[PDB]
Amino acid sequence: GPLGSDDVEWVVGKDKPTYDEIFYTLSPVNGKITGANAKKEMVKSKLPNTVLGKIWKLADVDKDGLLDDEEFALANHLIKVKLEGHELPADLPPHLVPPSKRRHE
Amino acid sequence: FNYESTGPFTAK
Ligand SMILES: [Ca+2]
Repeated sequence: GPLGSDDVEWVVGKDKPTYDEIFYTLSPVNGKITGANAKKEMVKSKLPNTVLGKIWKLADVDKDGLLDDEEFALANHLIKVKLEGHELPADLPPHLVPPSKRRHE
Repeated sequence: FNYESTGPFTAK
């Protein structure tokens, strides 16, 4: 088997339970929620429409219009991190890309 | 009718 597997830790998974409880309260269907309820969270966090698009762009790598529990966790993280007073680089590093959506060349 | 472009935010 592979022992020396280069698998970078997804820093979003550290506070995922929290975004999970927020994900399940927006009515998840088969592991995804509608962008309407995500939109709702986003606008509750008082982020400008420009920043809203920023977050979506960074959260949904494949752009399937729906947010998986993984994707919403990432989005939610960016959101609350903005509320923390942090800013976003607006670029997606490999340790932010979901394991099942990432490539490394 | 609700319709988006590249997300529910980036609608024109
Ligand atoms: Ca997605």
